[PDB]
Amino acid sequence: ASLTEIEHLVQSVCKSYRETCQLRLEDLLRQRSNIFSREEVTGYQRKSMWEMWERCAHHLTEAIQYVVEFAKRLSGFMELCQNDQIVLLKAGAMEVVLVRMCRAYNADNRTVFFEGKYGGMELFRALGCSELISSIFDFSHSLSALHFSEDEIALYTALVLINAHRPGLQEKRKVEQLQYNLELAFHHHLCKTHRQSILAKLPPKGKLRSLCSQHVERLQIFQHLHPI
Ligand SMILES: C[C@H](NS(=O)(=O)c1ccc(-c2sc(C(=O)NCC(C)(C)O)nc2C(=O)N2CCC(F)CC2)c(Cl)c1Cl)C(F)(F)F
Repeated sequence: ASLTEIEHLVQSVCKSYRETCQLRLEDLLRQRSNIFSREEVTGYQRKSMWEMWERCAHHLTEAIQYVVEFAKRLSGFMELCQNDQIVLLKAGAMEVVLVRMCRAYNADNRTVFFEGKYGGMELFRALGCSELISSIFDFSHSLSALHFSEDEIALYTALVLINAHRPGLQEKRKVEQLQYNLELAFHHHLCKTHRQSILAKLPPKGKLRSLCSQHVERLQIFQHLHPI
């Protein structure tokens, strides 16, 4: 409850994210001028749907690994038992990756950084999931409008994992104390930087929750599955 303890928690989380961000934000915004050509896009469209589900799955798997390298660098998440740890990632791991996607999204041209270059949503037409593709560009566009900073995404994605409202938690009371200590540090950082406005413009939890459930439902059929 100490001010020093709260600030030390903000600093800790912001660094655990700076070390497991997969890509440097200084480079994601520097690559936006590198858009796919009309020929390179046609290559991604003629590809078989199995070829695309296999590529994207390697991307999501790799991304979910960083979200784990990030979760481990939290002095408080490791204090949870083997079971509670698995619960929070199994439910939250993918949701955090979906939040981190707003970084690689270009709100101007409505493109996303996919494999070295930025490309529109018609680049993934081979999947046949015309509707699912939109829910990502939509969810990412709303977050890219807020101008999410690295520390805000780090603090936000941290509150998506540590959530005492996850089913099957053994040390549920211990998760609440951790969730509060993060919710408190999240408010404190928005005051230091005068960012109280974004609190009422974030995606209502459950939307991010239901959105993720819709993608796994489609994802499982082609590639499996849980995953670790
Ligand atoms: C059924 C699908 N959903 S999905 O299977 O569950 C799925 C699969 C992969 C990713 C991730 S994570 C991630 C990352 O952080 N770093 C890696 C980079 C890209 C920087 O090289 N990249 C990606 C990615 O390649 N794509 C492909 C284009 C999409 F438009 C956005 C996501 C995610 Cl977010 C999801 Cl949702 C879908 F997309 F069809 F709906």
